[PDB]
Amino acid sequence: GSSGSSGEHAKQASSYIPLDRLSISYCRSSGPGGQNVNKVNSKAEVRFHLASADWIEEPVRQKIALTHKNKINKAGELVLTSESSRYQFRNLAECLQKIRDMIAEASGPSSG
Repeated sequence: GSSGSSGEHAKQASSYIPLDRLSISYCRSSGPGGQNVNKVNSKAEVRFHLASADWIEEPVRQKIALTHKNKINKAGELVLTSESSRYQFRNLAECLQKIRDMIAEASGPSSG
Protein backbone atom coordinates (compact mmCIF):
# COMPACT_ATOMS: atom_id res chain seq x y z
CA GLY A 1 0.00 0.00 0.00
CA SER A 2 0.92 3.69 0.09
CA SER A 3 2.08 2.90 3.63
CA GLY A 4 -0.87 1.65 5.77
CA SER A 5 -0.51 2.07 9.57
CA SER A 6 3.19 2.88 10.11
CA GLY A 7 3.11 5.34 13.00
CA GLU A 8 2.20 4.75 16.66
CA HIS A 9 -1.56 5.24 17.14
CA ALA A 10 -3.97 2.27 17.47
CA LYS A 11 -6.11 2.70 20.63
CA GLN A 12 -9.75 1.81 21.34
CA ALA A 13 -10.19 3.31 24.82
CA SER A 14 -8.25 5.86 26.89
CA SER A 15 -6.02 5.60 30.00
CA TYR A 16 -4.51 9.12 30.36
CA ILE A 17 -7.65 10.87 31.81
CA PRO A 18 -6.86 14.61 31.50
CA LEU A 19 -7.32 15.84 35.08
CA ASP A 20 -7.44 19.52 34.03
CA ARG A 21 -10.12 18.89 31.34
CA LEU A 22 -12.25 17.49 34.18
CA SER A 23 -13.29 19.30 37.35
CA ILE A 24 -11.69 18.15 40.63
CA SER A 25 -12.94 18.69 44.15
CA TYR A 26 -11.33 17.22 47.19
CA CYS A 27 -13.59 17.08 50.23
CA ARG A 28 -13.75 15.74 53.82
CA SER A 29 -16.83 13.42 53.56
CA SER A 30 -20.06 13.63 55.56
CA GLY A 31 -21.97 10.35 56.25
CA PRO A 32 -24.22 9.44 59.23
CA GLY A 33 -23.26 5.75 59.61
CA GLY A 34 -21.24 4.74 56.50
CA GLN A 35 -17.50 3.95 56.66
CA ASN A 36 -14.84 4.59 59.29
CA VAL A 37 -13.66 8.13 58.32
CA ASN A 38 -13.12 9.72 61.78
CA LYS A 39 -10.76 12.59 60.89
CA VAL A 40 -9.16 11.61 57.55
CA ASN A 41 -10.54 14.55 55.53
CA SER A 42 -9.26 13.36 52.09
CA LYS A 43 -12.01 12.57 49.58
CA ALA A 44 -11.76 12.96 45.80
CA GLU A 45 -14.77 14.04 43.75
CA VAL A 46 -14.57 14.59 39.99
CA ARG A 47 -17.16 16.28 37.75
CA PHE A 48 -17.14 16.58 33.92
CA HIS A 49 -19.74 17.48 31.26
CA LEU A 50 -19.82 14.08 29.60
CA ALA A 51 -21.28 15.43 26.34
CA SER A 52 -18.34 17.89 26.10
CA ALA A 53 -15.80 15.03 26.62
CA ASP A 54 -14.15 15.27 23.13
CA TRP A 55 -11.63 12.77 24.67
CA ILE A 56 -14.40 10.06 24.86
CA GLU A 57 -15.72 8.22 21.79
CA GLU A 58 -19.12 9.25 20.40
CA PRO A 59 -20.71 5.79 21.15
CA VAL A 60 -19.21 5.84 24.69
CA ARG A 61 -20.25 9.48 25.46
CA GLN A 62 -23.92 8.64 24.98
CA LYS A 63 -23.39 5.36 26.92
CA ILE A 64 -22.15 7.09 30.17
CA ALA A 65 -25.07 9.57 29.67
CA LEU A 66 -27.50 6.62 30.11
CA THR A 67 -25.60 3.68 31.70
CA HIS A 68 -23.99 5.91 34.36
CA LYS A 69 -26.89 8.39 34.54
CA ASN A 70 -27.04 7.69 38.30
CA LYS A 71 -23.62 9.41 38.60
CA ILE A 72 -24.91 12.34 36.48
CA ASN A 73 -26.43 15.04 38.72
CA LYS A 74 -29.14 15.96 36.08
CA ALA A 75 -27.10 18.42 33.94
CA GLY A 76 -25.31 15.63 32.02
CA GLU A 77 -22.30 16.50 34.22
CA LEU A 78 -21.10 13.10 35.49
CA VAL A 79 -20.14 13.43 39.19
CA LEU A 80 -18.61 10.58 41.20
CA THR A 81 -16.47 10.28 44.33
CA SER A 82 -13.92 7.67 45.41
CA GLU A 83 -12.18 7.76 48.81
CA SER A 84 -10.23 5.34 51.03
CA SER A 85 -6.76 7.01 51.52
CA ARG A 86 -4.98 9.91 53.28
CA TYR A 87 -3.21 10.89 50.00
CA GLN A 88 -4.51 13.39 47.42
CA PHE A 89 -3.78 11.81 44.01
CA ARG A 90 -4.48 8.24 45.37
CA ASN A 91 -8.21 8.85 45.94
CA LEU A 92 -8.36 10.92 42.73
CA ALA A 93 -6.56 8.03 40.88
CA GLU A 94 -9.46 5.69 41.82
CA CYS A 95 -11.97 8.32 40.55
CA LEU A 96 -10.13 8.24 37.20
CA GLN A 97 -9.80 4.41 37.37
CA LYS A 98 -13.61 4.13 37.48
CA ILE A 99 -13.96 6.71 34.66
CA ARG A 100 -11.68 4.43 32.52
CA ASP A 101 -13.67 1.30 33.42
CA MET A 102 -16.99 3.16 32.83
CA ILE A 103 -15.57 3.96 29.35
CA ALA A 104 -14.36 0.36 28.81
CA GLU A 105 -17.82 -1.09 29.59
CA ALA A 106 -19.36 1.49 27.24
CA SER A 107 -16.70 0.89 24.51
CA GLY A 108 -16.76 -2.93 24.30
CA PRO A 109 -16.29 -6.14 26.34
CA SER A 110 -12.77 -7.52 26.81
CA SER A 111 -12.68 -9.74 29.93
CA GLY A 112 -15.24 -9.52 32.76
